[PDB]
Amino acid sequence: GFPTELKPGTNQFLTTDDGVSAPILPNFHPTPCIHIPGEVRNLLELCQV
Amino acid sequence: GFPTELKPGTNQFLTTDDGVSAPILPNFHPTPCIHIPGEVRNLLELCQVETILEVNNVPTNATSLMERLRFPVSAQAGKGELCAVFRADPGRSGPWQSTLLGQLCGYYTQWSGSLEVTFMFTGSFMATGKMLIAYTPPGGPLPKDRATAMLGTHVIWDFGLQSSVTLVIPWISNTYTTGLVSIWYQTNYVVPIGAPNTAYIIALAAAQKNFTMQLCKDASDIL
Amino acid sequence: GFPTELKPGTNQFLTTDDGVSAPILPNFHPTPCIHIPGEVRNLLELCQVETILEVNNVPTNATSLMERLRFPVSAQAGKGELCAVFRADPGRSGPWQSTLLGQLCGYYTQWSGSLEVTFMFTGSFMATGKMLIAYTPPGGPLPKDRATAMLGTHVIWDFGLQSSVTLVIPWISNTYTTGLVSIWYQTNYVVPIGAPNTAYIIALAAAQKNFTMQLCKDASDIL
Amino acid sequence: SHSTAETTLDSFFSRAGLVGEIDLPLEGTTNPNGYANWDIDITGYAQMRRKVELFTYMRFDAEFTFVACTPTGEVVPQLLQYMFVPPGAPKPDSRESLAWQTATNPSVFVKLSDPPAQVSVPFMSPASAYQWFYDGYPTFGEHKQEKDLEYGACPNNMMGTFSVRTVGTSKSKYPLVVRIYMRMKHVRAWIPRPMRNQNYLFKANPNYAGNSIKPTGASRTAITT
Amino acid sequence: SHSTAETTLDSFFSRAGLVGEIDLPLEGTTNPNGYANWDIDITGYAQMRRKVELFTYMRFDAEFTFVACTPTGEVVPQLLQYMFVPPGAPKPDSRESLAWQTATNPSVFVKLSDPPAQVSVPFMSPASAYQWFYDGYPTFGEHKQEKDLEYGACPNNMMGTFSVRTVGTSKSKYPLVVRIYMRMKHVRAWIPRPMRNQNYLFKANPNYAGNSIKPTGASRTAITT
Amino acid sequence: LTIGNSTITTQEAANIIVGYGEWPSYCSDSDATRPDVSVNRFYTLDTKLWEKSSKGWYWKFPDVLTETGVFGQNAQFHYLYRSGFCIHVQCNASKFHQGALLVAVLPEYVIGTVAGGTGTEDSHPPYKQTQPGADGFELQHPYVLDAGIPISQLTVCPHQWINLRTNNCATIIVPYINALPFDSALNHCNFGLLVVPISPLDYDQGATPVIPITITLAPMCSEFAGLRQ
Repeated sequence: GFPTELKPGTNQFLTTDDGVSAPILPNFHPTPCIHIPGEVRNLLELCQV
Repeated sequence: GFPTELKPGTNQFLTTDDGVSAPILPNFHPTPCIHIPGEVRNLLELCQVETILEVNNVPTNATSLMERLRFPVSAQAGKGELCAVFRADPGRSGPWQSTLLGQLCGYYTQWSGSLEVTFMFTGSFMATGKMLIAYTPPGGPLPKDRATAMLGTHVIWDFGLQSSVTLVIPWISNTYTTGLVSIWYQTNYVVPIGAPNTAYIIALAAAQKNFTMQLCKDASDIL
Repeated sequence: GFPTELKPGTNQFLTTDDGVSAPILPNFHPTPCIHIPGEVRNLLELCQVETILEVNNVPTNATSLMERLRFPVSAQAGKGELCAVFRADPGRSGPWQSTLLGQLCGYYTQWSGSLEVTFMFTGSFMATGKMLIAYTPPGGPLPKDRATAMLGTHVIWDFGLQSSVTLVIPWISNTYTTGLVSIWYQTNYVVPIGAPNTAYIIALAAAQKNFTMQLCKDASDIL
Repeated sequence: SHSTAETTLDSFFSRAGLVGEIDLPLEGTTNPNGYANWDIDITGYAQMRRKVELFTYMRFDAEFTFVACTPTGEVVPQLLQYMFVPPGAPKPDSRESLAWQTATNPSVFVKLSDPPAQVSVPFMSPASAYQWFYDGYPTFGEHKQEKDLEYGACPNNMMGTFSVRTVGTSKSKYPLVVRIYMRMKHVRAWIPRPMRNQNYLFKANPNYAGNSIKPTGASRTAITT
Repeated sequence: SHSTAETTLDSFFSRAGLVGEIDLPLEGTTNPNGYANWDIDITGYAQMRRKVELFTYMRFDAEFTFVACTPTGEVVPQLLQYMFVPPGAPKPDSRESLAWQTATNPSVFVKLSDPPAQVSVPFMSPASAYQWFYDGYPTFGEHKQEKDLEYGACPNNMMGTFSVRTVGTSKSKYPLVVRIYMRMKHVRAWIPRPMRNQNYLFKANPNYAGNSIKPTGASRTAITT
Repeated sequence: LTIGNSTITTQEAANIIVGYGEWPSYCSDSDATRPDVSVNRFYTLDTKLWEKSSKGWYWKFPDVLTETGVFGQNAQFHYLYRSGFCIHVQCNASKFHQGALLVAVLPEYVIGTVAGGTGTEDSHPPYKQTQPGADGFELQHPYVLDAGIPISQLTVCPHQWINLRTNNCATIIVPYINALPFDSALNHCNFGLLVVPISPLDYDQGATPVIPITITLAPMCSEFAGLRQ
């Protein structure tokens, strides 16, 4: 009973589209991320060496 | 588990519908917009600038299209009748198409406002004379003579003023559908010796602040 | 990634369904609504204005349709029986169709309220006489004579009052289904010499504040 | 017998009625070009003309819906283009006209498999209100030399026109029928006038018959009911 | 005659117009490879070139829509892949090119049964604004030995290119036609210039005819209207 | 009751009714001269003759004063027009006469012609029927107001009853009613004034067979504006 029109470009699959989807294993708890000394967050860090 | 009925007109593609869609490049950061001195936010800004009015829309030859811009005043004709500027309707075809206002009015269907038309005398400095500009509202016909034209909305233009004479027409609408301004010889063109006996005057026209356009329509010849 | 089940009756097109849809011109700004003196917000406003009641719904000829509006009182008949206005049911066919109320009641199926019916005597100034208006509730039949009609809801109308006599009927419903008002000769039409011996009276009828309509239905002959 | 919301201007007019049907047959005399132009007529719905003429000045939005099927009501894999042509812009004459491409004429691209297209048209009149009755002439000029059939005409109530066609360079494979439904939204009515008495003879004028009739004359006599 | 929002830069340009059509026939001379590359041309829509050339510098987003059907407008069970190839990356040459697989070229996978694909392209120019008029030469070098047809050319306004193809190893079973609609979103215009006077002769330069014309010359004489 | 050089004598203690509850006001908008000198006085139309066989009369505004008054000189010289009206319909009768006049004001009174026959094909009404001047025009079919619109419901418009037994005058004040703040004068007739017999004139023989309908009217807030043609 809630009005909704489906706007153009619905069932399209855009590769770059950033959305969320159902988890294939919704109870699986991944091994907690410990510390690893070297880390990179931006490629510019490498561009500056 | 959330109730939803798909209301009529779902998968329709309306061109004017203003919605948002997925970004084709959701990480691409466009080069930041710096400053560029001239900017336009409303087309009315352009509608308010004065642009040359081709009142002399008579010649057609490619090597005489420059005659369109200015119309002449000369010692020849005396106390007669100079030129009748097309009706106050910047949208309709004719002289008003030389203006930027006119070309813009071609991109809309309805418009309403007041217009300014400054006339620029470009004769010699030693030349003088009096012209009679008079605007006659729509419905009423073109005044038969000057004296009859004088009894209505009129402006006496002496060449003690070089260009400062400027007619302000009250209102323009859309459905003699529109009123016409006529320019009259109140006084014959008078010059001393060594001064040219024929002079040309340029008409410039714009819209006032109260001018607006409404319903949009793309009517351009090319392409 | 947001859970949604499409509940029954999705892509249905219900005519009465009140929803919003995409604008065909999402930049077009309609000309601002100025003021126009007369306005209507509820049809009941029209239902409350007095409109001519064709009690004399007897003639049918095109050149005598104006006889419908007024019914006559004359010196001819004495202490008899004038005219029986159709039952208090503005919706049903008959005299009440001349009223705006009646035509509006044709656009709805159910209605309930009180109605006012003012009678307007248009005889000479010198003319006098007494008429007996009496309303008899539904179920009960039309009173056989005046005296018996007097023992019920009744109104004595003298021509010391030109039009001010006005009957207020209590209630109107939908399922003698509805009660009928009758007008009676209490006294013979009396005039001096030089005064016309026949006069016509116009009936005007409206609804009171407490009148309402409910279920809508489009029943018009044309087109 | 308590709520009065039933008799408001809004609830009286607001209701989607069948207002016109477009016919695009496979082969025939009607539309051999596989397209048609439908000017927006409020009087498409029968009872609506006598309704709105209860008042003189009016103002409203309108919600259009397009129920499209074959003449059997069969839905077919066909793509449709509903184009709105505003009062200003010109209507398309040929199937390959440049009017179908002009952007300022908004278009709707649906499928018969998709639920009926639904759009909303705002108040188009250049005046402050629509006007079913014009006691005069549109032009504001001394022009009185022609046959004045412009009496009653008011070209300011023009709401534009829809343009239905089968998308594609080649003619459609299926026989189609497009039905149009209009629903009045936000409505205001102004000057009340008496409701139509006689049958409508024409479309743009309140002319009537040479023989006048009456609402009803049941009573054979005034005395007896 | 009250609201001025109608004449804004946004409401003047923002409107989805048909900007190009891709043809993928069953058998023919046009596209025997069942694919095509369409470089983004704003001048695909006719009236748009004269429009945007009212200004010199501009900046905008663009929303693309893909209405796809057979040349009869019939919708068929066919899977389509619309790939966007950014200015940098190279365009696909063959149907089995590795350009169709390269991730940095975003792709859209739709069906004709699915409503027209809709995506949004951001401001691609490396400059701070687009530039329809370049009074000079792109290169910043003394290179002046060739035929300078680079005059008026400004390869910084490159918006990329879409790549339409029928998904699958084998050729499509149905004849298809893909239509592309562009809609300008957030728009800013900068330097105003007079609107085009003569007909456009070419695509990348404001050249004109050897015989100049005029807006209109109705008046046979200056005196009489 | 004197306004300017015009002096009329009537009862200043009747039932003055204002159309749709709104007095004629001056336009303070942008759509655009306010004369109330010799355009303020009373204009008195030639008397009509209330008779047994009478069908009814109507007048079209502002057309009724287009050529007849100084008011007209401002309406024919200006391409824009806006004004209200004070209408005063009074008839003089004796206590031995009868009748009932419905004086009403229906804005946008579009007149219709007829079309009988197996095939209906009619023209559009002439100027004399459309814009009858100050002479007015007699109704052809009064029961449908020459427009297929029943007079039975005419009372929804600014109306007053003239009962020769009761009344003698009917006064209606009508404000500028239109969809535009300013309109034409010689082209658009903002409203029509209906004066129609519902209860017909009657009298014993020997009495004056014609009761004189006199129309005295003056524009309350005339504002022509526009420019001089």
